[PDB]
Amino acid sequence: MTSAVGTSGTAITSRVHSLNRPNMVSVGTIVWLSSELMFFAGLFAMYFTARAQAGGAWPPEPTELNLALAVPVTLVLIASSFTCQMGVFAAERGDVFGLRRWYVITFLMGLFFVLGQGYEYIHLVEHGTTIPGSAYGSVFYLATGFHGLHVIGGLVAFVLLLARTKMSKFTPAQATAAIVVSYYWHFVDIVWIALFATIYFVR
Amino acid sequence: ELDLPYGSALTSSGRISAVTEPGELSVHYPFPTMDLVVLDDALKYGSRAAKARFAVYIGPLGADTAATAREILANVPTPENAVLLAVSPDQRAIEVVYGADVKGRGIESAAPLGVSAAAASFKEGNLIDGLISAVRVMSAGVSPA
Amino acid sequence: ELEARRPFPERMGPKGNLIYKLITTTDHKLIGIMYCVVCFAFFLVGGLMALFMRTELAMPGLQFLSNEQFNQLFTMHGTVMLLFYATPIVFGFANLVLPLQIGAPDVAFPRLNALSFWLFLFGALIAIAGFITPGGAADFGWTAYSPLTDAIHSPGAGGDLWIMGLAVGGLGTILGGVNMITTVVCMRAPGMTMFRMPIFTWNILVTSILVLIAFPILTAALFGLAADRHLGAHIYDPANGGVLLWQHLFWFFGHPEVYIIALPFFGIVSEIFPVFSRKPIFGYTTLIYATLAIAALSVAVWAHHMYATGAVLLPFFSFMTFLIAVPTGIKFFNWIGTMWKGQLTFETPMLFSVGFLITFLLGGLSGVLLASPPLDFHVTDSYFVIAHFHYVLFGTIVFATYAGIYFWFPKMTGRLLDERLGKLHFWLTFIGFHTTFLVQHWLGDEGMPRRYADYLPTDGFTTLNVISTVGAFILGVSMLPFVWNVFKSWRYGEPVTVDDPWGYGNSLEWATSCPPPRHNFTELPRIRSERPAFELHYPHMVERMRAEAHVG
Amino acid sequence: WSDALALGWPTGITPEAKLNRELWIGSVIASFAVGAIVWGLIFWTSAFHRKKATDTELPRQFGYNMPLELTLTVIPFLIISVLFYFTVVVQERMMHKDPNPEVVIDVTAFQWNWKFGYQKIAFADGSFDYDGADPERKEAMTSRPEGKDEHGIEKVGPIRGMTPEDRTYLNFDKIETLGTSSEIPVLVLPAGKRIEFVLNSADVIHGFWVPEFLFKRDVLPEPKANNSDNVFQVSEIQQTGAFVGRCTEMCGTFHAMMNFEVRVVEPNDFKAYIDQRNAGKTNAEALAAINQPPLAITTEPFESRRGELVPQ
Amino acid sequence: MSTALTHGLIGGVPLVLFAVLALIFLTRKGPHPDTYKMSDPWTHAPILWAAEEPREHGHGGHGHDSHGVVIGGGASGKW
Amino acid sequence: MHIEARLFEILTAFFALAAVVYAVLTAMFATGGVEWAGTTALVLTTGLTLITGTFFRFVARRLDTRPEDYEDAEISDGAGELGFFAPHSWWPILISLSFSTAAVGAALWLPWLIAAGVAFVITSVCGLVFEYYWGPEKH
Amino acid sequence: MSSTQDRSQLDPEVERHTGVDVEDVPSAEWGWSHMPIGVMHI
Ligand code: HEA
Ligand code: HEA
Ligand SMILES: CCCCCCCC/C=C\CCCCCCCC(=O)OC[C@H](COP(=O)(O)OCCN)OC(=O)CCCCCCCCCCCCCCC
Ligand SMILES: [Cu+2]
Ligand SMILES: [Cu+2]
Ligand SMILES: [Cu+2]
Repeated sequence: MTSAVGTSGTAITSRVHSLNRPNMVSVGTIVWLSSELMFFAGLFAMYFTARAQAGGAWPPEPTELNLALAVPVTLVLIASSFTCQMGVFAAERGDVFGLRRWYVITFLMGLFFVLGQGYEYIHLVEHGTTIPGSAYGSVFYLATGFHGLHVIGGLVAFVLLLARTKMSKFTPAQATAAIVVSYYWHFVDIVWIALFATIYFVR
Repeated sequence: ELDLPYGSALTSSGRISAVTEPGELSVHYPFPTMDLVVLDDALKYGSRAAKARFAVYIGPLGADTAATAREILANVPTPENAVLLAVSPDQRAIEVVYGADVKGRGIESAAPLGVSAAAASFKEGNLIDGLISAVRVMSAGVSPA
Repeated sequence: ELEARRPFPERMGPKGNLIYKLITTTDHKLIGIMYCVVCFAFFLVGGLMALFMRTELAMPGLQFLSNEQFNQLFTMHGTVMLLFYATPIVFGFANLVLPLQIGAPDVAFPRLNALSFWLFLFGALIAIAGFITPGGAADFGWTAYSPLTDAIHSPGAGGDLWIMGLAVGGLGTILGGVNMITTVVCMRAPGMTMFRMPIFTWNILVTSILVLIAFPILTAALFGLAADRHLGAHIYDPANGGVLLWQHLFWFFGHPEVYIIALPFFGIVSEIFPVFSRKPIFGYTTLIYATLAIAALSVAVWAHHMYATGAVLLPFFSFMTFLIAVPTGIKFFNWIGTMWKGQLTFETPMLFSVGFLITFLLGGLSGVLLASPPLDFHVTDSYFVIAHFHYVLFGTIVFATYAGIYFWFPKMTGRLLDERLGKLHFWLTFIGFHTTFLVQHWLGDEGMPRRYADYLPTDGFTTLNVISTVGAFILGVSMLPFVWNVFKSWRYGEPVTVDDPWGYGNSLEWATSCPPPRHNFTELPRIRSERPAFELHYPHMVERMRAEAHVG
Repeated sequence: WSDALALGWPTGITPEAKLNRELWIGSVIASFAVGAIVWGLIFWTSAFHRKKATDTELPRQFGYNMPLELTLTVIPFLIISVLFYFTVVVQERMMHKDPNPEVVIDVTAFQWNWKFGYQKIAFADGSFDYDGADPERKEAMTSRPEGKDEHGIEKVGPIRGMTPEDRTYLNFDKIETLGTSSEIPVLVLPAGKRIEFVLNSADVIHGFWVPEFLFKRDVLPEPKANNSDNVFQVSEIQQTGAFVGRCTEMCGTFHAMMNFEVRVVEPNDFKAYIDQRNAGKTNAEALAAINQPPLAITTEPFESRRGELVPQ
Repeated sequence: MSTALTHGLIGGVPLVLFAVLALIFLTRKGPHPDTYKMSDPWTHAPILWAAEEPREHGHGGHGHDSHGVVIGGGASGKW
Repeated sequence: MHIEARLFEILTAFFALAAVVYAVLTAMFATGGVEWAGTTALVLTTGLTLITGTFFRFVARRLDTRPEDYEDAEISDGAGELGFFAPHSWWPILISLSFSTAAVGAALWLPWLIAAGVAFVITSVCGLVFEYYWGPEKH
Repeated sequence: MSSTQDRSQLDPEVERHTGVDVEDVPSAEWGWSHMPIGVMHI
């Protein structure tokens, strides 16, 4: 125990030196996100099959999409992605507290998105459309609520990463953790853009 | 300096990486696997009581048998507390050697007993059984340090 | 001038040195061993389900099974053997040797691959746990078509546990794919370029991509089904495209599933031929392209399992089904080329490896017969198809996996499996296998749809069914020599004190102690070609391996 | 030799079945030739043992034969392309969709048995002024003015405005040869005529397969809404007699108990049978009246008992 | 057909084939060298075996040094 | 990472071609136009490969040739500090057990068990993630 | 290095000389460490 057998300041370090070699955690998370894309591909396939088999009026008469509320939440999610990228820029630096601020406001705006989605859900539910009530309602709820579960998981990842930043000194490993969390958040917002264009505009 | 006749190469570090053709084996010991296991079990836990490393040397030990026994006991990892029983059937000879630390623990009194146990079984015609019996008797004789 | 070695290596080990590792093990080598042991346990459990089917199907009457009990058997047998023995054991072999074969010390995320194994184990258990419920396991087929899986049909809990058991097990497979693909991309030896890593590591790499492409679709489909069953979500309502939606969703996963089950063991077979043929894998650059083409084509030829539905663009999938057979043909010819003009020694790894060629070909030849819709019409959903994918699966993931087990048992245990017991196990398996399934081509060619619990005595093909049952029980006893061999060879059996118990090994995994040191290596050789270990062990061949190479 | 080489393919009874059998024979010949040559290669390279005369000299160690790889990756493409062309030309006669069927059979397959409707009959020689009923196709539009809520919802229905419990896709006919669990249904068809089958499933997917037709189709619940071409035609049935037919997709527990018969009788026998069924009679009675065994002679409605060891 | 015949066949053909294959294969000389007979001379290379019984100070080789053989006993015999 | 990126680029090209041809030949020559299931699945597996290959290409252009990716590279060239690889850990089995509890809660429709399993999954993932960052007890 | 090596004197009292050994159970001297195999068999 003279100084240390392993001459490392942090008991936890990057999986490989990222300056010369690929960031292993980034590679892994990117691959996993590429898989979640196929998960949402299955959901999209369900929705599009239901749309094709619909008899002209794709959203049934009882259902009426509240675009007035679905546009603010989409803009909030885009803003969440932008502020998350700012947090990543802080993470590349040693700005522990800048990262924490950016990710905290990211988490707050993602939570606002989740709450707005829930508000639209209850509004649609009381206005007839429900999962057992219609094929449209069911595919829409399946897709949008699986995305909502992904957003909730992203929020959990954000708060968990913030807790981790609170307990150990900022290091390249922890910056990489923030980077991969941001990759997940960006993937979530991209799939939300796809879902928004498919549901509300393409209809 | 020369590596094994075929397929063995010295690596970047000291260790030599060897190979064998698929059909054959590596140890090539001329004893049954089960009584090899029995002798290993003896050496391993029938000697834990002795707390002195027991070793068996079946190879030949020529010229002055006692002296060659000494300088092959030198090869035991810790000859200080070690008991090497060497049998050369090329000479029908048995030689037991002891380390300095393993002395006065009944080892000296067990030497004739172990040698006799080995000799009886050897004249009966069982090298591995005799080695096992000698190890058992000697280990029973020795006391922990 | 002499070493002090134990008379025999340690048989088992001190009390309590293993149980805590299993719980906490982050070593891929041990995790791979856990995969292999657990996967084989599900093979025996899943295989036993077929013996009950075999015994019942030996006679026209319903001697001891019921209609639904038999229905649960092929659902869980097909499920267990594929998803709980065949798919989890590719990552069992990958975890076993893939880090060794690229020079890496560990996998990219070694706590993640530990999670993948436990997700496999516990996910598998809850799926098989449908049996303990009074209703039974999932009665619908392994394919689990849409309306039959709705809450209306098959309302029991066992069907639901099956759905979620695959979702849990599926996640472990997805995560395992992330490790193997990230390990290959990131963790590699200082000299091992992407075009010099062995064929098996390449095969696992492309298989991992297929896993990532396929399994998430299944999880999406399974949740959609689970949503439909528990919430009436009309996702697979037949009035929608539900019946063809599920088949499109499932088979889009399904057909890649039968190829992630195949490509890894093509690599294992490709690893075994060069070492025992004493010559390079014939056409290395061609095999990697063939493997890449198969994975690319497998995604877009999914629907050739839905020819009878009469709801798919029939010509399109048939063409690509004929197009995906050509790459597999190239791979098959290359393996023979590797065996060509080579000093073949048919040890138990080759014996199984050659058996794979014989069984796979006949199953493969029937595969193209199924690729023709006009032929697929009459022969679809019959025992001819049951005979097809068993000659192909059993050939590809029983003969090859056993070859992998026999080939790599010393490299993970330090002990050699008995050759005589291995030869007995092979011929029992080979003679047993061809007996049980060869007649099933004729069985299904004449009218006998699969998934039939009983048939009339007046219906013919009663003699074939008993012949099939005889073969399966020959297969049933064939696993006794193997289990005995492993049981008495793990703790006993000729130890290997050298690298390459099979001389002329390649792939850099034969460049380390047969029980590899933790972190896989104490010595990484200068990697120059596709055969680093061979180059190291036989330096004189280094020049020859370059000179004779081009001639072909 | 053809029967043995067909690997247990029944000799077809329709022009389509005969053509499919010929394609199968050709494809099996090609597959056996390929298998024979490859197995010969394997058993001839198995002659390359490690001869004891092999001194300390390793094999040729070549690998990497580009011209051979090109040849053996060109020829399989030729073989599979020829097979694909033959497959396409045979497929063309899989459903010719002749707009003038000689007899149309509405095959509706419910959970664990069959029903045949005889939707329409129109003989080319001129006969059978017969037609399907379709008064009973009643919809289940859940278009109530208001639901649980007080107003606004005016729910129409989940799917295309209707309810999954619709059954409108099913078609019904005057002459229904329903198959009971204790009476195997026997769809009787005239010999030598063009027989169309309009396929539907009442509850779940399953598969109509007459093994001697050398053709099967999957009766799905709502094929039109699932983009499935359920309806398929058979140009002719030469041989008369009783031909077994089976269910070839998962139906549920009693999936193996859905066997039926397609008894092909002469056109005059079909005249008599249809007349006697228009007259109040059952399928067995009509068969007996036309002097043909009433019960399925190729299969029995085997025991409803769960098995042999059940105590009755 | 002949329920008893079918049961006996499925139960016995595997057993008969297993017995035949076991006789063919398990009765083959193994790769393990035959036991060394005392009458024959010792042809194998010298064999030294050790217990690995005790804990050897530190695991690392360096630092062990060579204290000495320190022989502390002896014996002899001629079978 | 040139070859690593090129693998996914080739896969993306093939899957894009497959998706396009499937969409066209299903919009025309199919019973009901575009299939909308195979089409979407092919499009989004093209997207899978496109994302992975684009990231790999970005990395390849951002990175100088590594010893791993460099032909004729000596072992000493890559010799150095490899990064942190997690040693023994018992959190993965707890994560698997928690997810299994949530899964059985979903199968047997038990919302209480689903909630318990999700809480356990959160706890176990927190433990796994914090395993190598939890500081010493401050007393 | 923010840890101090521990040392303990545990009051001992069978003399663990006929039974289990530290090689088999590393902490034999620290507590009840071996049940007679006869107990498990019966
Ligand atoms: C490892 C598993 C595996 C592998 C490799 C394959 C390989 C192939 N499969 Fe397989 N298949 C399954 C597993 C597998 N399959 C399973 C599990 C089912 C499920 C049954 C069901 O649910 O329907 C199935 C079902 C299945 C069907 C549906 C049957 C039906 O439902 O009616 C069809 C075609 O219709 C098919 C075709 C093919 C083809 C053309 C190949 C070929 O890609 C490769 C094999 C064929 C060869 C010919 C290889 C040999 C080639 C040469 C020697 C070159 C020279 C020869 C020629 C050019 C002919 N498969
Ligand atoms: C990896 C995949 C795999 C493997 C290895 C097998 C192996 C076998 N399969 Fe397989 N089979 C499938 C995958 C597989 N099968 C699939 C996917 C289907 C289609 C399912 C569907 O359509 O729904 C199928 C269908 C299927 C059917 C049709 C069921 C039906 O439709 O009615 C039959 C009928 O005999 C059968 C038989 C066999 C036999 C005899 C073996 C043998 O080779 C198995 C060898 C047997 C053993 C190894 C057991 C012997 C061991 C013991 C007795 C010891 C037991 C010990 C313990 C339990 C601790 N299989
Ligand atoms: C797998 C999960 C199960 C299967 C897959 C489910 C996937 C769904 C995902 C997200 C959906 C979220 C949005 C849901 C809210 C949308 C509105 C709605 O659903 O409509 C109201 C209806 C009542 O309708 P009603 O009786 O007719 O009365 C109308 C009154 N006039 O509520 C409902 O049933 C909806 C309740 C559904 C809760 C699902 C919770 C999933 C959590 C699982 C945790 C992970 C499990 C891991 C498994 C390995
Ligand atoms: Cu397929
Ligand atoms: Cu059926
Ligand atoms: Cu049916």
